Amino acid sequence: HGSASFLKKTMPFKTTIEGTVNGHYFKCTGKGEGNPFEGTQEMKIEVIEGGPLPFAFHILSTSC
Amino acid sequence: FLKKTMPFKTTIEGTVNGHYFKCTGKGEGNPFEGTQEMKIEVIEGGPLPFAFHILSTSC
Amino acid sequence: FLKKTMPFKTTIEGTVNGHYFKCTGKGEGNPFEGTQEMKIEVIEGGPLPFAFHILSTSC
Amino acid sequence: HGSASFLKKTMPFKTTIEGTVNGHYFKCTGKGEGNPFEGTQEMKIEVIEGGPLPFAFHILSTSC
Amino acid sequence: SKTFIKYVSGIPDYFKQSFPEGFTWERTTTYEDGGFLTAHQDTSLDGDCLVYKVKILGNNFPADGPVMQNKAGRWEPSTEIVYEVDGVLRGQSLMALKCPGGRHLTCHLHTTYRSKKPASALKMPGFHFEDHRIEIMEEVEKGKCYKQYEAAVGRYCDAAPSKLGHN
Amino acid sequence: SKTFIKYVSGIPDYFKQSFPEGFTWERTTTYEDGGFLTAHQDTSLDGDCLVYKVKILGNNFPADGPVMQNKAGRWEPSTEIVYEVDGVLRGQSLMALKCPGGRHLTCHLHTTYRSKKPASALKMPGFHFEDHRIEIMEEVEKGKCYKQYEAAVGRYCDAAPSKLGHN
Amino acid sequence: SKTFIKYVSGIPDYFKQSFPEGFTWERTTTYEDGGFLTAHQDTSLDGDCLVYKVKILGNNFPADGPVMQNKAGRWEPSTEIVYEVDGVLRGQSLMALKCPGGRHLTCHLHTTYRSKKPASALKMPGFHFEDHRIEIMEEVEKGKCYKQYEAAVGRYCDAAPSKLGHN
Amino acid sequence: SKTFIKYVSGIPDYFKQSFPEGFTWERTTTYEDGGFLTAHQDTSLDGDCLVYKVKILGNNFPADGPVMQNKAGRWEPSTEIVYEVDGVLRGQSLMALKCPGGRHLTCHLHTTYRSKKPASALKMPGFHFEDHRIEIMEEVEKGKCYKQYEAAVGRYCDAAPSKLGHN
Ligand SMILES: [Cl-]
Ligand SMILES: [Cl-]
Repeated sequence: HGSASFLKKTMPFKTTIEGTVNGHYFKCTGKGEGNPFEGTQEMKIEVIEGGPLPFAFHILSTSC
Repeated sequence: FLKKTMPFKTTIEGTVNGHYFKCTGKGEGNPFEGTQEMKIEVIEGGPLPFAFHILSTSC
Repeated sequence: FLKKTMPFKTTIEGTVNGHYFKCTGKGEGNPFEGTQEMKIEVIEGGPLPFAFHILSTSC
Repeated sequence: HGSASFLKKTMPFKTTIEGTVNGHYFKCTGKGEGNPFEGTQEMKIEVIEGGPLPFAFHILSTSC
Repeated sequence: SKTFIKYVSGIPDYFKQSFPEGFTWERTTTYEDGGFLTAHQDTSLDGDCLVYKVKILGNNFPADGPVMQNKAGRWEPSTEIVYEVDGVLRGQSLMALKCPGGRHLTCHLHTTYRSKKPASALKMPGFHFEDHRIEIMEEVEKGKCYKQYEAAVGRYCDAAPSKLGHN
Repeated sequence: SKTFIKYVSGIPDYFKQSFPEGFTWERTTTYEDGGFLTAHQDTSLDGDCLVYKVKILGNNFPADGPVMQNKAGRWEPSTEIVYEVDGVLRGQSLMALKCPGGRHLTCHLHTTYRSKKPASALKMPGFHFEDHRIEIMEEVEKGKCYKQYEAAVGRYCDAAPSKLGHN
Repeated sequence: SKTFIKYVSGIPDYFKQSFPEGFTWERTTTYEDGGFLTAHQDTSLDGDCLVYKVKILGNNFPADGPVMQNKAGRWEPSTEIVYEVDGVLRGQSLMALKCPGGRHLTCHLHTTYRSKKPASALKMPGFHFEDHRIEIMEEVEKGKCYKQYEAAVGRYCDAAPSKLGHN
Repeated sequence: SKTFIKYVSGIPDYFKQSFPEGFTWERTTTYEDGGFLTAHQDTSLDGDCLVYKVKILGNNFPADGPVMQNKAGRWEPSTEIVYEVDGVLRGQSLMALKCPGGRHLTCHLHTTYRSKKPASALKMPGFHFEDHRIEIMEEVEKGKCYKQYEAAVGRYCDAAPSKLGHN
């Protein structure tokens, strides 16, 4: 690719998450952006059904 | 609400090792004698690329 | 070589969570009826600082 | 300790290992030396009973 | 399909007690060669017919293993231990899939059963065993149509009795 | 102490067949709260008396758990599955320790049983269950002297029969 | 969200190589106190925007545990081992929740990553590590709205080098 | 042989702090194909020489597996998580044998490290990583004589730093 000036600096993403944990149903949507080659990213997740979550969000972190 | 012979119906949706599938099923049993039998049909994702046995306890 | 009633003897040495112990035991059972009883004595490392139950399947 | 000149550079060690793997009894002795603060070491292990080992030595590596 | 169990020895029937509302269950099955099979199920009663809705996620099955090769034999019968935890029922069992070459491929089921009735409306069973005989009666169509039988019994360990009055 | 099993239904007795030479076993038990208990045992016959020699290594039991607090209740009866692997016998079982507060602390046994006779001198049993009722009959002296009873039965799943002629 | 990894030391990037088609992943996470969290995900690229579709089934979390009590704290950073199996990539990692009050609650991730390209079109990476730093930076609401950051690096074990030229 | 670790970033050294008395450790390693290797070790200091006494019980290794076939290859480097529990240190790691022919066989180490000093005399380290590079450099004989090298580093996750000042 010659040099970093020819790589996409950032890329956006969108997410839909649906599931059931200990019998509790929920659905989320999310939106974010990251830097593909620097390996960094951030996103915002909104619970749209089943909120407020009756369990720690942390168990969903690696699935977002 | 229960009877000595009862029918049942099932719908199953899943993904195993990346393979999506959907099934329907229909059965009948004797709840008090503890016996039952059912027929399961794969309606999407057939023929299954894995042993049906792994779905036995979920039907 | 087996009889309808048979005695047995055991020696046990172990370490659990850093705690060293040694036991001896003596018992009798009926091999064909599948029943037995034994008495286990802790000879080193007593009194045990853990539930004896974890040693039940090793006696 | 002021500086590294006041730390022991190397320390020797000796080991005795006894056990049973899949019903096979063995005993080993070993001797070695390492550098405590550099975090490096090497040892020689000799099987003195139950050799040659009928299983891969590798399963004993973290116990030496 | 837990509504179909023959309970002996006066063991309360958590599943039959849950009607007309029904119950759910959730399970993860771990296989000894690395596969996982997770499921969630809802059980309801629509007039005279029991209705099951099932969601499944399976993963990590080895490509070269009996499951993904579709070279499994049959399930041995199994025995589940069932007991109250957190005001609901927990079950665990070991199952063994007979496979070509004299192999048994074993797995461990971890289940939670949840009545839709409040725990205060229920008579909870003590610790007990549930034997399950699961048989594929016929593969009607390769990979597409199966017939499966189950017989199940809820019981205590009658073969080896207590000397202390315990179930 | 596997010489003391009542086998029914014509199941061959791997343990009784192994005399006068005897047998060994090796086991790791995994507890659901992180403890491990590993053991090795030799069983021999000295004249008229069975002689056991046992080595145990246990680790990772939580300091605050029922085992290290010595606040366990009693073992429920258990059922082991037993089958041939590698020309010897494998067993697995789930055991459940009843504990204060309505708790069951469960564990998973993984065992290999090895006859001292060659596999060619033996009639190997098919897949079957071994029920074990283990009871502490008395704690004669706190932490120092125990009396323990066991009753064991080797059997098939008789409660829930096959429709295909299987054991 | 494996598209966002910094790979060093020339390690091939299985995820970026999979586009424009994308990839899937599947995982079961086993918590030390009995919880399971299973997930399947599809990653696609829609013009310039990545699109994730995630299915989740979780079960067996203890009612008295940090997860169901919503008292989890924060994740420690973690390190995944990643390597080829069956012509796809396997990952495993140990993660740890640092709970309020100091205790860690650990879990074990078992993952398979599957390119939508055939393996013949891909340069497969050798065995390596992938560090993940995950921070739930803003809890905007409940319950209801979360901001999450991640930094990830694919690398070899450089702190403790081989004396033989091994990675 | 945990006395030989290079600790960076000011991480306290639980092992070196334990002298002149020393420390013990206990471990069960669980292999993905069913093997267990359990060990207990005592570390002492005799004048200027460290002395290790090790007890081992291993079982359930499959006859057809890399370990019993003595076809294990070499260990990949590995990374242990180390953290305080119950006033002592716990460790866990995933290790992987790179077998001849390319496949990795993995295992999971569960360790407790116990100082012979009371915890009140010790500065306990926070959650951190310990990289281990283990190379069986010379196979002098069989079977019978082995040379083994190790390099170890205690560190934090520096490659993927926190945006909040966390270690
Ligand atoms: Cl590799
Ligand atoms: Cl910490």
